[PDB]
Amino acid sequence: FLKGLPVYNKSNFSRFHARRPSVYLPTREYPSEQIIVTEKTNILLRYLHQQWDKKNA
Amino acid sequence: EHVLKQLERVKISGQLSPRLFRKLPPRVCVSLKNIVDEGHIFLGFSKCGRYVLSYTSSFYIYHLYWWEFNVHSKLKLVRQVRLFQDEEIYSDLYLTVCEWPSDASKVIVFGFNNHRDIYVSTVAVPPPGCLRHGFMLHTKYQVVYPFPTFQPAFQLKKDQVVLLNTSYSLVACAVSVHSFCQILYVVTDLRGRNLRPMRQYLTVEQLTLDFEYVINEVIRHDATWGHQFCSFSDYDIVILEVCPETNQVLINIGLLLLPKTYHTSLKVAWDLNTGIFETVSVGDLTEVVWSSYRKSCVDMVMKWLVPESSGRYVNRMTNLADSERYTWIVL
Amino acid sequence: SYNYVVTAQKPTAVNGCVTGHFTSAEDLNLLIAKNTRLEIYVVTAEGLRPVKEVGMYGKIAVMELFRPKGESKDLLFILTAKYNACILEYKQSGESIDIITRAHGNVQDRIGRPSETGIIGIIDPECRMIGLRLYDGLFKVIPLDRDNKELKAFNIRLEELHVIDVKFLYGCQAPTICFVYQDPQGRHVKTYEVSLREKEFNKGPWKQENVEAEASMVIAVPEPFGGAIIIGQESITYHNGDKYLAIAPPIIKQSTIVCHNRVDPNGSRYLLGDMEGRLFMLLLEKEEQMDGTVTLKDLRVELLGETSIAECLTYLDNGVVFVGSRLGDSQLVKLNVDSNEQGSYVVAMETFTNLGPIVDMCVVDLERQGQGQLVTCSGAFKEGSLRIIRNGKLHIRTVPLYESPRKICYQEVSQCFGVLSSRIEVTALRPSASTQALSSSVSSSKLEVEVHNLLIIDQHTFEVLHAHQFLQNEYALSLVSCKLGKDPNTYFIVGTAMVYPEEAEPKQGRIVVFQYSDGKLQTVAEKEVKGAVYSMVEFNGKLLASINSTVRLYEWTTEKELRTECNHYNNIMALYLKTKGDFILVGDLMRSVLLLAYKPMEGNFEEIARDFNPNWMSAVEILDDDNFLGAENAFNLFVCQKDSAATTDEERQHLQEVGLFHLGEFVNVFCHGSLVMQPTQGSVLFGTVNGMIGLVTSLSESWYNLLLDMQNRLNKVIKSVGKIEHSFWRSFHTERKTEPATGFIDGDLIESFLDISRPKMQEVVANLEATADDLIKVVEELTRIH
Ligand SMILES: CNC(=O)C1CCN(C(=O)c2oc(S(=O)(=O)Nc3ccc(Cl)c4c(Cl)c[nH]c34)cc2C)CC1
Repeated sequence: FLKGLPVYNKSNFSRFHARRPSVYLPTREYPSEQIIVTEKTNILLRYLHQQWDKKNA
Repeated sequence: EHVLKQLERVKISGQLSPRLFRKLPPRVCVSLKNIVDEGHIFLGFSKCGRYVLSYTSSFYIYHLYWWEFNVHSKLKLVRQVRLFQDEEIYSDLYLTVCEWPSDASKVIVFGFNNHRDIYVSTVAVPPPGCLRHGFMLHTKYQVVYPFPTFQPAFQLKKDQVVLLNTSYSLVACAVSVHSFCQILYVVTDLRGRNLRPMRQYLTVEQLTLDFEYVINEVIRHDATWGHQFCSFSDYDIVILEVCPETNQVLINIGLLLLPKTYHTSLKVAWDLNTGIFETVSVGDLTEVVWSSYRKSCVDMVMKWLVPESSGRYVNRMTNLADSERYTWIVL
Repeated sequence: SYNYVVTAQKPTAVNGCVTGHFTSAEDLNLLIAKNTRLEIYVVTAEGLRPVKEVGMYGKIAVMELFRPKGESKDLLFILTAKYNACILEYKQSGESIDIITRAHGNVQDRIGRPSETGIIGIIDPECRMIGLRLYDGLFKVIPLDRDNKELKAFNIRLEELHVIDVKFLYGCQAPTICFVYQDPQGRHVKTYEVSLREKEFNKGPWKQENVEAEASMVIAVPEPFGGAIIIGQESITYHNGDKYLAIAPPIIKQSTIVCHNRVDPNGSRYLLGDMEGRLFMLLLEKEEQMDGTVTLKDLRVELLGETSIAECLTYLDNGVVFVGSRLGDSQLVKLNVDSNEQGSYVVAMETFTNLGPIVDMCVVDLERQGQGQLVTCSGAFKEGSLRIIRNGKLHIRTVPLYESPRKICYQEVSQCFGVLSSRIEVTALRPSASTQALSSSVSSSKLEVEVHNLLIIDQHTFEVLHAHQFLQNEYALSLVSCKLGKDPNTYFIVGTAMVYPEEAEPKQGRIVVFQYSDGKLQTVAEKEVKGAVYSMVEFNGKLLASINSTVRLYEWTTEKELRTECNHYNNIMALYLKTKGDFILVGDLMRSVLLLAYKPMEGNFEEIARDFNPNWMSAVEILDDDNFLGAENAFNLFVCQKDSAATTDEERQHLQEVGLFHLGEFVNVFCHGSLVMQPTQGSVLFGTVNGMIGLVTSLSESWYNLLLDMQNRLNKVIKSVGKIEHSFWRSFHTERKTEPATGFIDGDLIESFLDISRPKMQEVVANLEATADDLIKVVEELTRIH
């Protein structure tokens, strides 16, 4: 179990021995870059439609 | 692993669900000896677990009653209905009641007695405690000798629409009290309060589909063998899956179209919102039978079955145990 | 009735655990979800430093950090318990903190059964898509293409129907998922190659292989090793292509592994946490293949040491690892290259106070002056402690017990806190407060294994004066201290039950009355009862002890023995008892709540009213003679009031729910009291499993209407991270149905007022005139209660 553990910053935690964060309440808002929408169509219907479309071609 | 350990584990975990309690035996039982009517035939507990259904079937009258239930106290009836009005029944008959997945304002009872007839009537449930509007519709549809399949789960999967397959159509009657569902874009009588008023106010859509017309249109406008096999002899239609999210239904249709007789299958997706829309989704071939089609359809639906939450499901009772509340009544 | 919910102490139990460069591309950050309290930290030379703490309108269930191509810093995908998936980014302009939502939208299906193991969320290593497991048989997949304006999530049927853990493998041309599901034969491992163009699964590589019976989690090793590691009780197996490695060391056998983390970026070292707070380092040994690649020759595990019971580990730079604890205080333990003389490679550095599961509590005023402080029972197994939560920010005195505390009830005559607790014995694993005491006694009744014992704690210094041990195989269920009948003294009544492996339900119990004389506790009398005494409460001087599915009233006779008076068998499981005056409130486990009454004229129980709705109650409190509050397993609060206005026998015996609220936490106990020095008429304290402590206060009709209007106006002027509507967040939600919250004013939202900008405050009351000073005054008055 020897150790050569990673060091991302050689100085981090070097002065440990020589308070909850302030709450964030936003007043302004920017338009959402995108929207997430679930697919309501039944997967069985999608499967059968795909099969029929493949057959038609 | 005992029940006390489960409670201790819940107190800290914060996760308490009925599933984790399945292992333990029932919590409350009943002898059903003293707490019984007198010729009642109990049908089972309610979805809410607050009533117990039953009927008598004394021509036949076929009364049905509710039964408020208590662990130790005797059952107290709440309601009494006819459920078969103006119908002189000269057959034994078979009753099976089932409630809607989400809506809990009514239940649908079915009757099963060369051509057959079926009695289906909805009955409003007692008010929890408007409190005045309670109704019960009646209707009869006769089926052809090749009697159609019967499957409550998909028939009542819609929140307020029940799909009736009459062997010539797939009428889907929707009833609400209070704005459109059938074409939002079978004769039914009115009852309730021992009166038959003219139809807050109730509603009846009764949107129909023509099987013969749909099949004729599909074969005319599809199918590889459009140059042969004109017309058909008989067919059977079974519902594969109903999609309340977008109001669509899947139906599997088998035919026996013909000096060349062969059996063929088909499928169509009917969209409730836009009425009669036979959007074909499969075309089979005629080969040199009904039971085989039923077996194939049941296997196909089973293969694609997705489990549904215990919150929504079409409970079916016919003739007791309440799994959710771990209640049991022994006959 | 109209009530007002406010949070006295925010939740302190860690639920989510992630690390990554979020605030900026050049600073390490540590994010902790807790319960609906997301906190952002940054690693610095002095140590972890707070940055911001956004309160999401939902229970954080999934947190993942991912950096799609062409992004300077990582994004944050968050899915609430109410299915509110939304990707967030942290953009700061100078000294202004801003957290925009990349994307947002509900992902609830409404036609699926929630999975037994809970919500699982993963993201492709290449960020090609986001995988969600929410229901049995369905695996929602969200494409991440940032070209169009819509993210069309689509479900793919899962034939397994019993999947437990799902992970995205590494170094595959196409996004594949490796998961462990369960079948009647046993558990198995299977792989699917997900396709977004075809929206269907594909036959994955290294076809399914059977796995151990207790396989519980899957870890996706990165390159150059690749493959997956399945961790199960007394079994660790690594599967990759033809190669298959397994190891079952003895050390792991003691306890199960519940959490994992990756130390080396190449996956050469992992940290595993056990239920007993053991820290294991998992090693992968590689060899130089003929071609010149890495093959993971062998596997091996080591015991680093012991830490607080972990729900998560997250390794930080310089060897220090943060231990996210749910049943105890979190830690910042650091690993040491050289072992300790005792044989521990891990030494703690800092401890974060965690109120943990608030199993039971009771306010006391031992300091006089009409000032009360909360005494609770935190911790689960070895973090069990009593937290003396006073009021200053709250100063908390943690008294470690090293054993699970069950109940607590303070007795004033002897000035001692009678407390139930249970340890685990094989004999004694570790020294516990029970093991060492000034005096100790063991039950002498003639009527691993857990030992239960009702031990008393001093009120001043909290040294355990005496530790009474119960009969073997006997469980301590409920505890009460009160005066009975005509006796001048006070007894310590404790309800206990007997457990045997043969039976799955209790069949024998005990009701023992204790008296703490001088420095010893003796048994004056005892009663044997068929069943388990779930709960007990003094009722008009009679012990209203509840047995399994029954309730009883006991009279303390002159012979100093308990004699039953009347019973009420119409119950499924009577687990909660709250009494006001001559009224009784029985909170059934699966039968919502019922109200009873005792008639002195007839001396018999007469059921009066009952709530017919189906609910799984966790605690019940009687706010007043009419309004009865209750909390259910779905993390919602509801108050039902007895209705006498309607002149109907059926209506009279009907309890209508006139209040609904989605608290968002599992409430364990209610107790009457307040923390402030002795508009709202009464206050009720409740403790949750997440350690949150809140107040519920009644409001007059006019004040409730005013506050409801103020909150509705405020919703417009306050933006929510993730774009989640407050009405939807607080709307009562459960599997059966979901309805908007009514009769409950979210005090947390109201308190936000008087903290928003002055123009915002004016816009809230722009046309109400009330100006702004009046609103500030009323908000400060409401705040002063807690
Ligand atoms: C007669 N075979 C059975 O009963 C088997 C197979 C069907 N089954 C289900 O799992 C199930 O049934 C429904 S249903 O719509 O209420 N009934 C129903 C649906 C579909 C078909 Cl194809 C048929 C046929 Cl054919 C007769 N009944 C059908 C819903 C579900 C989840 C019960 C066990």
